[PDB]
Amino acid sequence: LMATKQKSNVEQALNTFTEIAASEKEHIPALLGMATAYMILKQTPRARNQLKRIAKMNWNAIDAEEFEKSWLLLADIYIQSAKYDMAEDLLKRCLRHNRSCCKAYEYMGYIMEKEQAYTDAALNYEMAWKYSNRTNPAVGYKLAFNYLKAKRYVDSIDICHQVLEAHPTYPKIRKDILDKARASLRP
Amino acid sequence: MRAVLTWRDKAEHCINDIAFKPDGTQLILAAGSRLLVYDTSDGTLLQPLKGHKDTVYCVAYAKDGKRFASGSADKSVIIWTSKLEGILKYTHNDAIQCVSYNPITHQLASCSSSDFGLWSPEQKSVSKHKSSSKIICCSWTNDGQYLALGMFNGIISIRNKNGEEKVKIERPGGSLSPIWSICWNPSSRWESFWMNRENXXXXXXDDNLEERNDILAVADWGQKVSFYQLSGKQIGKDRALNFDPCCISYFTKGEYILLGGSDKQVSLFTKDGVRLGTVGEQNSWVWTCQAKPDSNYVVVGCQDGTISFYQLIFSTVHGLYKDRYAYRDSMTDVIVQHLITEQKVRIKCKELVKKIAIYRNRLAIQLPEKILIYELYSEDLSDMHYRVKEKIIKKFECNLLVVCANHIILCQEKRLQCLSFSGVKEREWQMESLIRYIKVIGGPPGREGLLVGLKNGQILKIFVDNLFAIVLLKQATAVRCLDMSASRKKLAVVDENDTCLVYDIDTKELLFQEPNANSVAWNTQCEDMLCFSGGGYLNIKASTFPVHRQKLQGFVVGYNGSKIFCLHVFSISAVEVPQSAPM
Repeated sequence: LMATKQKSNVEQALNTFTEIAASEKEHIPALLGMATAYMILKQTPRARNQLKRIAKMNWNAIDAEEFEKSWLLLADIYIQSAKYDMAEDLLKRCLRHNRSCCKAYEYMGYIMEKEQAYTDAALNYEMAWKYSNRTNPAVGYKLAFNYLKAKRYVDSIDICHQVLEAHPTYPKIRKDILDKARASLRP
Repeated sequence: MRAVLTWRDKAEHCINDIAFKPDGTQLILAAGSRLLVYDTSDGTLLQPLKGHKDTVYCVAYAKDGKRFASGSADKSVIIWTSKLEGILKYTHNDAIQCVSYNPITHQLASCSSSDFGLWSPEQKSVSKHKSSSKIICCSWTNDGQYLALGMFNGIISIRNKNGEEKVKIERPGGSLSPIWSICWNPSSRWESFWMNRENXXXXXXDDNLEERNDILAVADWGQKVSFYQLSGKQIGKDRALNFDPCCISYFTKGEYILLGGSDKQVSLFTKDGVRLGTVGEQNSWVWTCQAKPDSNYVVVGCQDGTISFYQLIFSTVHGLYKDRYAYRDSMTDVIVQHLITEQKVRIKCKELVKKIAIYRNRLAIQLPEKILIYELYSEDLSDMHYRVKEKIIKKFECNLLVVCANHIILCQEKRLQCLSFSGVKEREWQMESLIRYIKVIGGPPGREGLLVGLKNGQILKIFVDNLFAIVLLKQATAVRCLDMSASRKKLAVVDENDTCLVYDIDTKELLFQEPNANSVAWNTQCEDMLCFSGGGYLNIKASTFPVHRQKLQGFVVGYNGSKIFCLHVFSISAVEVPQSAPM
């Protein structure tokens, strides 16, 4: 009902989640429901506290996915607030309970690129490229572009080939990354 | 095809271009911001030459072996004596890209972003001549008369020795396909020019082309290779790739191509651009692959700073039957030679030739992805008119191959398969140990005997019309080589301890042995006489008497009448027997 984004369905979802949370004040899947419905309703301040509420709790193996989702949704809201330090804490806490999380790395690579750390951004984007099974051509672009800016032009051109291999006719990359990396290659 | 790492080193920096002294004794490498001088024998680095300020983007070295040119990001060019001193500095308009000496006149060229700077030895001036585009790579015509330039704009253009521009070709797509290296084929009369020898300052500031014979290898970052004449005409079609190629290159012979690149290897090709194999594969991009002068060695340079020195070994592939030596020529042809009439025939494939086998009226050839059966059209024993009988479009793994009247026999690594012509399998046999040797020993058409030698030293006879393998003998060591005498009564065996052992097959008993052998054959007509080679001798033995020994290197492939078909390192030699001595 939330995922429909139809306002009556999202309000009904919020109401069931708040009813369940009133019966069970620690019920993480309902608290993530409240936060997600409130975000879809654009009530983002009401989502924010209902996620902070989850973020204080100890983890367990049953609620683990709703914990990991809630920390990621709260980290996004912290990036909207520009207080990246609490987002990085939530992303790293998520990785400590589950080192596989591609979205925990992809948000962290974006923070490293905002911080102009193009090398550590390329490390995050390399994990995101690898664990997408090279199916994320937007990370493909970002990885090649971060190698170009890191003065690693051969490595940038390697990835521009891998993006064109992964997706023929994929926009932008050929002219901007591939031909500027070629044009530098002997200066 | 086989390649062996002879030595390796890694510089402090990336390696941009490679030069060899013409006698092959020293290797020079444009690594980072210095020149490095190496011994080709074992990779000892003699000296870092210090002259430049910034990145040495290339080096090249003149045909007389007195002088080499090196170009830098610091805009300099330096002419070094082979005494390793830089007697004549020069300073170009911008950073240098490639430099190339002329084969004939020792006139130099030095390419840059717009401008290319020709001069002939110790004149007082340089023709800094202008270009439309970044001038990536340069190569002189084999007779020295034109300098051809490849451009980042995807054009190749041809300039005379004075610097006038005479011809252009554009790769369809232009700057989509940068020309990262080109090379004129060495294959003309001039290659022996300068092959007969026994002997810091600053420098200031064409018709009937279709009858000119030269051919240009073009490697472009549209990921295609193609060959072109000086007339601008394309030869055949674009030989497609799946990588960004670099440094398309040839041996001194002009017949085999080396091709490096973003495939992170050195691929090997024919002069027709058909693939033949793989020289050592690499951790990083390959920028350079230079064949050694006068020889089959190769040297490679990579983005990570590794230098690798390889020897290519080019193994022998052949089969003989009674008197028809069939063998590999180039790596794509079989030459079949009638040893009595001395007739030759060439059969051309369009791929590598991997295995050959021959038998009365039947020839078989294995390529990477099909196996060919060839047939003599007449029962005339002097015939050479081979036609393709059948062509099996199937890939095979094998250790050994033989052919019979109606069948191909495949040895997989412990298993023997009989396949019909037309590829349908007939029968199969599983040995108690790994197969080391096989020979066909004749028979009626379709029941032919096979003679088989195993690593455990067992020896078997197998009839192609039978499901069971017949033990002839067992030995204390592996079968290295194996032959039967003219009547089929007697066996000769090489025991993998470099000895020949000789046996009665009908009674299964040793007759005699000899302490130095590598290959052996019975005389095809005169029973009780055999020949072997080993330790630098040819050895003819008759009927348990003493053995006639004379110096030879090469191997006995067969023995008929008064002649022994010894094989030298590339060709059959037909030694004659002193019949008077055994008599």
